[PDB]
Amino acid sequence: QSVDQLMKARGKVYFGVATDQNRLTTGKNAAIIQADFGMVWPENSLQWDAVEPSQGNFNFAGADYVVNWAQQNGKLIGGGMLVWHSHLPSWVSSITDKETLTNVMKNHITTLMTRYKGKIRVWDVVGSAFNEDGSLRQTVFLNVIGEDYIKIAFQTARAADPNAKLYIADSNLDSASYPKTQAIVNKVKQWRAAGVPIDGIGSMTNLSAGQGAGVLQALPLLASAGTPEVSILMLDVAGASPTDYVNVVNACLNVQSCVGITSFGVADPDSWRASTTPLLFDGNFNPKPAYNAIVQDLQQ
Ligand SMILES: O=[N+]([O-])c1ccc2nn[nH]c2c1
Repeated sequence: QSVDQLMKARGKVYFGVATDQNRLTTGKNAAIIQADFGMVWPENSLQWDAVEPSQGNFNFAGADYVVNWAQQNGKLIGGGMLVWHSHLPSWVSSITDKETLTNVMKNHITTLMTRYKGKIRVWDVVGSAFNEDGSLRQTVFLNVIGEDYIKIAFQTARAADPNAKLYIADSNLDSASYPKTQAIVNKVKQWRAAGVPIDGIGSMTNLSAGQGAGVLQALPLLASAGTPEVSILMLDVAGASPTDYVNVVNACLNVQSCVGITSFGVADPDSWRASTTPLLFDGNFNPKPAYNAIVQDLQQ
């Protein structure tokens, strides 16, 4: 059974997964994605340090591979992260001049989005803009451009490809009690009212065991920011308890604006934290209990 087809049967858009050439050409990743997932994301090959490792010298080979694979297999595509402090090459990090960085940032966004114009359902435009306490993270972008970097990034993105849904993404939004959760809500409300085209909030959902239950209330909170969409991104759960996974799926089912869920990867060995067995397929590419439990939940 296909979690993507069951999500669609329940009125959602997709169940997605992150991938890259190195996965698609190995194991059972491609076969599982074909059968079970309706949306793919280049895991790493659109991140700034991969795709623009020296300024204005882009390397699209890896991203092209995923985009072409997706098209050939009838999958939706997400891309990102366009602006993300933690995946920057050093040439970006060292810039101290506002106009310089603004133009670099605009060029980076426009170049990526125009290359695939019309093909991409979602771009994750800005990631990790908030500190844990809800303040804006003092990244090179905030420090050199100011808070306007958000507006500039999103307006640039909307100009580059108005067909795409534009998302802000952040982590540790998995509890309604966390200050970061409300902070992103109220800033997104403020920004959208000021004309910033933020179509979605994507919750990068990297959970420890037992944290799924929190998402049942965090996601409705996120949805209160009034974006047209919300989503679950980069989903993984240490231990991969069915209880945690079903909770995350149910949170999305319970939120009308939640269009879908993207898993961080297919099989545990390829996780960023493989030893925590946090994904839905084991290293033999067999579905784990949590995969079966999500299927069964969506069927009922
Ligand atoms: O949801 N995802 O797994 C995922 C992976 C990489 C990305 N980069 N930008 N957005 C992403 C989403």
